[PDB]
Amino acid sequence: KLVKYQELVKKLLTNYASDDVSDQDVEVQLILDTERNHYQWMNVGWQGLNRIYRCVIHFDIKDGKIWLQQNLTDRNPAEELVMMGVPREDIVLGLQAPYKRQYTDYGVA
Amino acid sequence: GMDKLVKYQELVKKLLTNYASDDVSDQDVEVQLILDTERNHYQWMNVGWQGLNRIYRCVIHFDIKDGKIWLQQNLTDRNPAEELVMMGVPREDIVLGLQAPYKRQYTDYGVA
Ligand SMILES: [Cl-]
Ligand SMILES: [Cl-]
Ligand SMILES: [Cl-]
Ligand SMILES: [Cl-]
Repeated sequence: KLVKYQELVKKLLTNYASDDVSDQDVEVQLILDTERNHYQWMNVGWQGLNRIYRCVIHFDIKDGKIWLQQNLTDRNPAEELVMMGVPREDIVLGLQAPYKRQYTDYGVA
Repeated sequence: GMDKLVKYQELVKKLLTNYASDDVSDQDVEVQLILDTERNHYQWMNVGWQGLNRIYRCVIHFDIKDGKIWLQQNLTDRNPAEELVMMGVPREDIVLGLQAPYKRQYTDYGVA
């Protein structure tokens, strides 16, 4: 499932990054590391004297599962992946405390 | 050109790998080396849990944009910009992205 899950995570993150309307002073970054399987959508820049430096969504792929590590949106990218064909057991909520995961409807490592 | 881009890619990856191999984090915290050589984004992050406390932080981040190395984040008490210089990177080809735009032309380094 590695190639399949790489393609799905890349597609979702690309959708979000391509739809991000941050102004000219904030760079929208898409970060795809296919060797260590770390995938991110970032905002990096400035609004006046305020530093904007934030990962909006982060997914890893580790041992056959997709790990959601960060979600700053009001949306549910884990369910979006499900809606796109990833079974819930193959999603790990990394951004949730480990002890909770076996009681969630998603997977464990 | 291309020799200069690859030079800078290698130097950034070597420094970050250097930085990350000195990590002191717990076994419950991963050290992530996030290296995108197609889009030229390079990070060292710590990702995990300390008890019920979420660890999610980028210790250093470099981009390479139009052939210049941008330092975007540095939570260490090291000076990665100076290290790159000591490694052969011209000052003028380093941009302090972590400094406000208006200041960059007045730093020791460079601008876009
Ligand atoms: Cl900027
Ligand atoms: Cl890694
Ligand atoms: Cl951070
Ligand atoms: Cl600049």
